[PDB]
Amino acid sequence: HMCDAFVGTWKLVSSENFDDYMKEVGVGFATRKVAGMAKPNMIISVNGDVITIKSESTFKNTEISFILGQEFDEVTADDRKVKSTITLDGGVLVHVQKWDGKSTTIKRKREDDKLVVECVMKGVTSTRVYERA
Ligand SMILES: CCCCCC[C@@H]1C(=O)Nc2ccc(Br)cc2[C@H]1C(=O)O
Ligand SMILES: [Br-]
Repeated sequence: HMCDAFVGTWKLVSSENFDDYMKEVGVGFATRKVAGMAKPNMIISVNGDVITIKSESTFKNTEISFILGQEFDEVTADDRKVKSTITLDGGVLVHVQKWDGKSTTIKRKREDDKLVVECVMKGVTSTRVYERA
């Protein structure tokens, strides 16, 4: 019942500073432009201890499945090969990606009727707001 309030189908409704976040992570120009235009649907489900998060857009369809606290391999939408760990911290899903000596954190939280995604790399934050589809 750990993630019940996250489960469902969510659609992107607003983005701020995402291009700059992608620049900080190292995403190249053409990927940034195409990715920045996307309006993904995020589909979150839980089966037992396994959480699955899908992102589906004209840019890319991605999928991760994981157990909280248990590291896994992820290929990101921009094709980084990262080691990821997702935990729950005070009701916030905290997703840390490590690659090439670098780190970025993506936080997902329920706030009112929204699911708010905060992507942070060094001093650059991007906020992406999703609502139920
Ligand atoms: C090239 C983009 C790399 C960073 C993606 C970060 C976030 C994510 O975790 N998944 C995802 C996948 C595709 C696109 Br476009 C945007 C997102 C973001 C979000 O949920 O809105
Ligand atoms: Br996307």
